[PDB]
Amino acid sequence: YFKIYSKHTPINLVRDLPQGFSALEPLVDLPIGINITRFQTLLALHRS
Amino acid sequence: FQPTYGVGYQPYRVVVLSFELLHAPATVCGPKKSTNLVKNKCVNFNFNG
Ligand SMILES: *[C@@H]1O[C@H](CO)[C@@H](O)[C@H](O)[C@H]1NC(C)=O
Repeated sequence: YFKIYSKHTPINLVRDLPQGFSALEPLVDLPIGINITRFQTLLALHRS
Repeated sequence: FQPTYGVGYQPYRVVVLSFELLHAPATVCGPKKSTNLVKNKCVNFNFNG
């Protein structure tokens, strides 16, 4: 089972993580059934 | 194939459904039937397992 929990929070702090409490709601459970040992973030470029 | 052929030579469309169970969570489930809801009585309830 792949559990994805997520939370959207409106913050106004410039640099670091804000200090507070926010419990993450369960968003989606995925029937993947696969081995995962490594991950990588995907970003987006800005072209001009 | 021709429409005037015998029944042993006429074209037959065949669909074979293959059902396998693997160690991954099974997601193609049947449509579980739902009994109408009855309130205010001592009943045996089965809600989502
Ligand atoms: C999952 O992958 C890791 C790293 O490749 C491996 O050591 C481990 O034995 C694998 N587990 C299964 C159940 O295949």
